[PDB]
Amino acid sequence: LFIDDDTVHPLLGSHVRLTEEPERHVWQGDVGTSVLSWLSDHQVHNVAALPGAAYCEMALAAAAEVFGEAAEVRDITFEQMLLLDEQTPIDAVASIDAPGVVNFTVETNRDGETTRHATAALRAAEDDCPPPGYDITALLQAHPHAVNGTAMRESFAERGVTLGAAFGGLTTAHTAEAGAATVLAEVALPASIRFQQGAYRIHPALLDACFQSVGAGVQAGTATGGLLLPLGVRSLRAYGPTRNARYCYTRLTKAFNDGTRGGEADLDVLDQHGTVLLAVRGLRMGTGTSERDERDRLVSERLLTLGWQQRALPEVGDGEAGSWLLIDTSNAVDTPDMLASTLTDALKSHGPQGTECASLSWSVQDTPPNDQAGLEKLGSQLRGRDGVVIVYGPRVGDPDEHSLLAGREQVRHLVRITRELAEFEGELPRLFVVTRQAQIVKPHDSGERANLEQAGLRGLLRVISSEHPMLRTTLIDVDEHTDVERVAQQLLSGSEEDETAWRNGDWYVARLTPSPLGHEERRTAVLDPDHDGMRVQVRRPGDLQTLEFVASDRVPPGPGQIEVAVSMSSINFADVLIAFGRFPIIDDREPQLGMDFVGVVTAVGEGVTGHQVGDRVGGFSEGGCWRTFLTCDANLAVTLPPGLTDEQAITAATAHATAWYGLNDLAQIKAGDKVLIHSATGGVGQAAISIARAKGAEIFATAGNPAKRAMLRDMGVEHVYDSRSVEFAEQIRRDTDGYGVDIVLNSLTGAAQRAGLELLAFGGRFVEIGKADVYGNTRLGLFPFRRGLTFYYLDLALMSVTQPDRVRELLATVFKLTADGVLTAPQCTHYPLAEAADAIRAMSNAEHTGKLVLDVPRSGRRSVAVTPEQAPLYRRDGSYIITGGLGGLGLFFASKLAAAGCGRIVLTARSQPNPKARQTIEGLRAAGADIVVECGNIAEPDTADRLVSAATATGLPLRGVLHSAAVVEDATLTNITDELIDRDWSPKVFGSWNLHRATLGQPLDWFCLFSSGAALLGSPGQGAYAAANSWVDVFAHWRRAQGLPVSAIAWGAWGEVGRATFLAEGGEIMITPEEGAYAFETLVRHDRAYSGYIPILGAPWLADLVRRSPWGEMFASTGQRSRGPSKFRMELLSLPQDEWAGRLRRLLVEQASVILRRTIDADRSFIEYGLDSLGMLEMRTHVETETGIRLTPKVIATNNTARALAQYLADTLAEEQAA
Amino acid sequence: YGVDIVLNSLTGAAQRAGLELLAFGGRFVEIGKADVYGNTRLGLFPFRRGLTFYYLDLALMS
Repeated sequence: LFIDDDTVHPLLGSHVRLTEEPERHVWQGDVGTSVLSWLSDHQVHNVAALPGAAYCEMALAAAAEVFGEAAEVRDITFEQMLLLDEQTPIDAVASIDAPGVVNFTVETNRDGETTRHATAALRAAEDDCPPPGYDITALLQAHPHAVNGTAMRESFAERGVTLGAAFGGLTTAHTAEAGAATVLAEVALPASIRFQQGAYRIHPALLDACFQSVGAGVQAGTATGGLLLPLGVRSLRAYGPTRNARYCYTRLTKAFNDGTRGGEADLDVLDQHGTVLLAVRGLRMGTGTSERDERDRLVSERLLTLGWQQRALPEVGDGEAGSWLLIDTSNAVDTPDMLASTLTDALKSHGPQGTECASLSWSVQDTPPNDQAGLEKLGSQLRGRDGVVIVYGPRVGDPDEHSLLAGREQVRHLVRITRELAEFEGELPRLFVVTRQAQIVKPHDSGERANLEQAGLRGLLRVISSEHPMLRTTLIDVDEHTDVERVAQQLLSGSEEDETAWRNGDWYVARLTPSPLGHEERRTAVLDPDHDGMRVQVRRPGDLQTLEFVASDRVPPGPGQIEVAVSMSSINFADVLIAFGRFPIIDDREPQLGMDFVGVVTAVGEGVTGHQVGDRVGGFSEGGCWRTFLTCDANLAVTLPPGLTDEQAITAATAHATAWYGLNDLAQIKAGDKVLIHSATGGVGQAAISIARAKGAEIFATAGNPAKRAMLRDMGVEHVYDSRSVEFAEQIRRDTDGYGVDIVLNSLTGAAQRAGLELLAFGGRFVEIGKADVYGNTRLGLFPFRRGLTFYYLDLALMSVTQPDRVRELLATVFKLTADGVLTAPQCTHYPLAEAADAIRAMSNAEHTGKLVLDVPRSGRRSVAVTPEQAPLYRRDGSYIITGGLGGLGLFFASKLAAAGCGRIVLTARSQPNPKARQTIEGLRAAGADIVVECGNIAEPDTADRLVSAATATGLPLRGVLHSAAVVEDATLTNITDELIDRDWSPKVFGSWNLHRATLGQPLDWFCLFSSGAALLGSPGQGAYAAANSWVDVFAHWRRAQGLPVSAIAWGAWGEVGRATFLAEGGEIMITPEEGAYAFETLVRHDRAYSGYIPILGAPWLADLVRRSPWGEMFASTGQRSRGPSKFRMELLSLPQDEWAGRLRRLLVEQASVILRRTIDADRSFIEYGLDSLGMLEMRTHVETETGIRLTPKVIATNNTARALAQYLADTLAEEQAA
Repeated sequence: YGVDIVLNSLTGAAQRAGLELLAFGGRFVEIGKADVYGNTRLGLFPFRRGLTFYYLDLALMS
């Protein structure tokens, strides 16, 4: 036992006055957890990351260093936050840019690159007037109803970031009202850290705590979902050492018009009165990403879809001593129960011990006079004994009109059967329902004729078994390969799950799964490049393997715009940059693949001459040149001269164009002068070699590995060196008799190029293409310029954008110089366009030699192309119709379609719209969209015939269609009237099937329908609508197998605590149409058949959604746990008083062992173990926190033994409980 | 829009700011002396606009 033995600003780490031009202040330090162990508390997603407050103190300290006192920092903004390792290298620099103006940024170099994290201005000393003060007592009076600080800590922790312990303060959050725009809090550093106040202007923990005060907001529901992070503040005004800082005051400027965005609050601090030590202005707090990104994440996590899991029979043969009874309830078919008889034989025989299985058959209902027979035979008397099985036959059925009519009455007879079983009071064994190809299953074998009559049986099964937790129903799907013997073996036990299936010779299980949108599932179309607009693109930056084809759509020739079908295209060096996402994307140009093209004119504009349709033409264009059809300006393109083939033109021009430009216009080669080319093996290098050889000048060159240097000798150029090295310059010096070079073309960076300038002699000319060095601002030392140098940077794209005429003249010039043969093509290393990934590798990895060329097969072909997000959603040339559009969601859809300027909009209200709906429709009609109303009942087939004929008779083809019917009741199965069944089914089915058969010829770009979220389980009462909803999903599968697009969406409001959410926020939600409108727009561009757009994990509906069905794919908790008020005391008082002694004795022993760091004996004194006054204080404070008993040393002295102390505490608890 | 051509003899922040003032493809010609011998740490970043640099001395050219 011994001591461990373990002035500079901590975060800055060191200061240096780099007093060059411009003058720069530089700081270098470390902020890892090894030094700042306290900083480890600030962790988001259990990952230690410093808050943005850390930069603010860094900026304040830097400004104080450079600006002296009265320092201030303006418009600080945060980049991506820093992940705190044990040690982390952090660097900050402040530089003078204008007289009296200094800009300051921070960054962290890593693995040869760097990432900036905060930028701010250091202009300060604006005024001498101290900021005015204000009455703290008046604010405190005006702000009652303060919220406990630890509650805010829990709120932040559950939102993703836990603050640990070192981030104390913010004891209470005082507010004026429920809509108060200003709050204040009492803030102070923890005792363990309070000593650190002498090393900061503002302690980072205290500042972050002040930021945490914003979490109170106008309401506790401010930014109800997700976590917010600060993005910096407009201005920061430090005016006093916060050594004595006690309270902080805020002003929520209510920039959160949505209640979530920005915040833009102002923070002040004070002490005991209207002191103002630090002022914070315009805090970008309610932030984190774009609202579009927020909605994308919300719809990603708010969408659900059932999932099917293959597995062996889980509980096969585990049942024993049962007595089954199989009843066929589908004997309207001639022989449905023949397969069920084997199930009875397997159940009766394979079952161990005296296991048996009776067999029965019956029509589903046949006639009303033969009702209640099932109840008497099984449901009331012969059940109870272990085993009940219900079979509906191996029937398959083409969903025609006859099948639809049969299925409606079939589900009616289903509810008739189930009603009697529900009404029975006795216990019922778990049911075994048998159906063939009717359960909703994975797209595997999700074809045609899938017996939709039997498809809707799911929706009611978990309504009867929700009021009766017993008889837990399990769905099984039958097929020819299901091997019914195994099924009955599974039926012999009945494993606890709801849905099972058989799409091959193996067993399946089904449960709900989260539904994030996939990318390979996107809409496709078999397109012909001969006439269909097609383009290539990358799915995500940084992954070249994600190259994919996308329908580029036809592009008619605009004003003065030419249209060209590509014959060939090349690969620019910038392509790999955009391919890997490291392209200089700052300019927000969103570049694509291809700056160059060659081909034949497809179409001609009106403001264009010279060029004409059919001309051989090549040129440069943006928007990506790797597309079948392209429309751009004529001046960007030049007619190919005769003899000059497109193949040679595309592979030679661009590199030759750049080289000739640099060597003829920027520099001017004088025959015999000395020029050097970096990486001559490159296409541009070969082009420059050709230009120089044409110009008859002395040539030096360099390249990579000796293989890349071999062809250089093969083309017969001397002075060949290794580009990867830097010693080439002095080698040239001695190889040029000490005299330097005249012109130099560089593709290198860093020390390589600066040596190049050092090699330049007198009137040297320097031309650079390297994107990296110029964009990195790693400025070259300009001392060698004294020789009289000229520096040029070249970007053909920039000139093309700004001076199309000049680049056009250059292209014509190089075309002529290639036609006459004075210029040689670099290489003909062609590669397939569809396999451009390996070309990207070859250029990026540079393992290849020479110029890489393409091959463009997509002149005319046939393949499936993934449609983009540009896919048609609104069309002037399109008719649209909605059923139930008078509903709020339908009203929003109509409003957005009219605002979008769609062609025609038809509506149906199942007899006629209500007067208010008619008034809203006529008000919206002034927008010009053809809004028309169709009468009749969707349940009537001729009404749908009208919807396909007369609605189309408005004058446009019908493309967008949707159905939006719904039920308005949640009564249990016993109360269901046939009127409700008819109104739920007949409109739905007579819309779906009739519009499917009656709209085949129409373009029909999309088709969607509404659904209920509980359709997988049924509402506690509603079973009929759930059954109806769990019928369209298979119908969607059936229609997709047919081919036409179809989709379905379940609808659910924002009931995270039920109805109380809306009453707490706005009282009225109409099932969240605003976010649904976004999803509806996305869902139009989606082909997924069915999905549940329902909130999850937040609603009380989660509890039943995870226990009603014993299945689970998402954990029903986020790991956040609450703490009971005096946890041990309540559970202790639950026990009888005699137990209390030992029960609290165990806790006393644990606490004493924690304090003393050693084991103890309850009957022995703490003093003999080493307890002291500090230990006594610790133990009594813990006791107060747990049992709230004022333990005092004289009590401790009398009860120095843990047993006696526990007995005294038990007696005290008994006395106070008696009181 | 900025300027197209700059003939500069100033030093330090003056030329630095003026160099930014150049428009796309601008021409910068330098005639002063202090900066070139001072190895001034200017900013290579604005060269994105396709700038061109020229250091001038009649004596050396002669």
